[PDB]
Amino acid sequence: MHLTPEEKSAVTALWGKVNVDEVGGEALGRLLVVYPETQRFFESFGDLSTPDAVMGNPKVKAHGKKVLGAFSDGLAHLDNLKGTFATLSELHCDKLHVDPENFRLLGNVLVCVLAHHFGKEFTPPVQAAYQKVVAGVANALAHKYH
Amino acid sequence: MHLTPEEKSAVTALWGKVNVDEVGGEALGRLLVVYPETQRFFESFGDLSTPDAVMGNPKVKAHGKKVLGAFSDGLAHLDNLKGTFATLSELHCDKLHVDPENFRLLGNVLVCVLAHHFGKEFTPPVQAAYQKVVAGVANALAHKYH
Amino acid sequence: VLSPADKTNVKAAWGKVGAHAGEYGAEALERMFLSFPTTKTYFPHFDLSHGSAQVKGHGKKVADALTNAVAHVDDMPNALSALSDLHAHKLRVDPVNFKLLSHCLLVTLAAHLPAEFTPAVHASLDKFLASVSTVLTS
Amino acid sequence: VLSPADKTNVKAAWGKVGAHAGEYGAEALERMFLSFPTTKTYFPHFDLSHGSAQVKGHGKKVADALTNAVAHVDDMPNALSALSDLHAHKLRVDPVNFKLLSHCLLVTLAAHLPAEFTPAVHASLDKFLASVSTVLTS
Ligand code: HEM
Ligand code: HEM
Ligand code: HEM
Ligand code: HEM
Repeated sequence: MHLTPEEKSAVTALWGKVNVDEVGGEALGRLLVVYPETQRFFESFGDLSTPDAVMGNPKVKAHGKKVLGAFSDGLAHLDNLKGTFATLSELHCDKLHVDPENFRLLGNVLVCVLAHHFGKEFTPPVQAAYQKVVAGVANALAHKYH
Repeated sequence: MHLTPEEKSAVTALWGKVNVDEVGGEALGRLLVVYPETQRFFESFGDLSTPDAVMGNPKVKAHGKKVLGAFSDGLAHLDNLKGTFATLSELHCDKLHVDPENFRLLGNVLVCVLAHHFGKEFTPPVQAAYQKVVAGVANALAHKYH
Repeated sequence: VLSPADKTNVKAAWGKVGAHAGEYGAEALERMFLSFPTTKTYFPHFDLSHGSAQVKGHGKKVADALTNAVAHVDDMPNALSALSDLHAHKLRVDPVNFKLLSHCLLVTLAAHLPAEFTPAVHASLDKFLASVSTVLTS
Repeated sequence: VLSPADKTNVKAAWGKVGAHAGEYGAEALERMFLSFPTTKTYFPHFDLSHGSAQVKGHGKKVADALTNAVAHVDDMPNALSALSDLHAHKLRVDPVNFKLLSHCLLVTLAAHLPAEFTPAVHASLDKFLASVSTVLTS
């Protein structure tokens, strides 16, 4: 992961203003509404039939916070993404059977949500930096698939 | 390049039996026939109007051999494909303006050409080892796009 | 497919874009070039610097094409015909690149339309951009 | 899209496959599973070991559906509808995987039908597999 010093600054700077609880909720929620194929992994979450059922679902909000906290771990270890996500990778592969293409969908829904929340502040150069990070996290989540 | 030693051994052994003149002309020839969109980068090679025109085109055959030459060079460099293909990467990016998505197309046509020439000896395991080589080469060529 | 609800969402969202469409198209292209550098290979004869007028000029054309697609939401394949011949047969733009531009438009719209970019509308726009991409690539 | 000459190339090659279709579908599966391990995530209830019986049995099913597609090359959407609802709405297979299976099928054919696998025929089969994928993912 080729992250220059400026990109890292920009990224980190940015993350420090993120309310993780909420952004996670929104991110996971929009993933299930915009790309309904990813609902097949969460049948135990109950009602997912409309946008309001999804976005306000308490199990969706709790899971989203969980995903985003892990995402948080990654940003604290940008120079060792593979090590940090190694056990999560094996989990998503061996136990959950998630096609890694789904990791890219989520990565991009997150970029959209950061842009939604920060508007102006989310400039092109800042988006470019976050796109490297989400690609990095998706590649690291994918590495132990076998 | 995560290749098991029995994988490297599998790749090397088959490669030593490869007739570069034939395979190289066939791989490049099939790229342009099977994926005509790639014809836009070789207007200078001449008449590419029909399959028969493409497969007998002496410029197509000669350039194929050069491309396999570069691929042999990576095979003997599997530990540093990045360094091995850097200049070639900059050329494909700054001088010829080739979308790196096209590298995959050539890699797969090449795998289809090996299977066509080796038949039963191109077993699933050998194929898998070569898919890894071919991805790594694609990635190496893309690395310096800026 | 675009459902009725989807069409409504799209009309209402592009509606609110109004006169700022050209600038959004322009921002969307800059976002794409910076975040996904391989896309620049299709524009080697452009000046791709920040503020470039060639880029502003091009952003405007992309947005007009999208406006027209919305105006003819029930016959997009025929309304976008000329643009499909250009992209798929003259330029030969690889389909993945459409996904990258679409994503960049969504980011632009989100960054500028806080109150209208709800989950439902986001799903609708995404579907519309996919439909535009399928047409342009076919 | 599929031309008459493509249709022609595909019937002949496929008719050469003859009674090996089954054997070929299974081989193409095993090539896919070893070369592209992420595809195994859609088959967690299968024994995926070498030469195992679900894979073989499954190989027959894939190869027969292609037999049927060829026979109905002119109206695939209709002939395949049921497989389309299965892969698109029930299984929700991400499209990327279709390109991976198609490649493996091409590799297999080329490995077994050397004389029939000419460039023109490689070109038509590749357009054929892409059309089937399009039907099965829309
Ligand atoms: C940034 C990417 C992702 C990260 C960091 C992440 C993180 C996590 C974490 C921390 C868990 C809890 C693990 C455990 O239960 O011990 C989890 C579980 C899960 N993940 Fe992911 N995940 C990601 C993407 C996805 C995606 C894209 C999918 C599918 C679309 C997915 C499907 C699941 C499922 C189904 C569970 C278990 C849910 C349950 O408790 O029933 N994950 N993920
Ligand atoms: C991924 C495997 C590929 C490799 C290893 C490769 C490598 C090369 C090499 C060694 C040369 C000759 C450099 C020289 O003589 O100075 C070359 C030239 C070139 N390559 Fe590639 N290339 C690859 C794929 C492609 C792709 C897929 C295309 C376009 C579809 C492409 C487009 C070109 C063009 C237009 C030239 C100049 C040819 C000419 O002299 O007109 N390359 N490349
Ligand atoms: C939303 C999808 C897209 C739409 C609606 C669109 C629309 C347009 C329009 C209106 C033109 C100008 C037509 C003219 O001046 O005659 C154009 C040209 C062009 N487009 Fe697209 N485009 C899209 C996606 C893409 C993508 C993904 C690429 C490549 C990454 C691309 C590359 C080009 C190029 C190279 C030209 C010619 C530019 C020039 O030489 O002036 N477009 N497009
Ligand atoms: C040429 C493309 C393909 C064709 C023609 C095809 C055909 C079929 C057929 C005939 C079935 C059995 C349906 C039945 O029982 O009535 C099936 C099932 C299935 N396909 Fe495909 N398929 C294709 C591609 C794919 C790919 C790309 C994937 C994902 C890697 C996939 C995953 C599955 C799975 C998981 C099943 C269910 C297996 C089971 O539950 O027993 N298929 N397909």
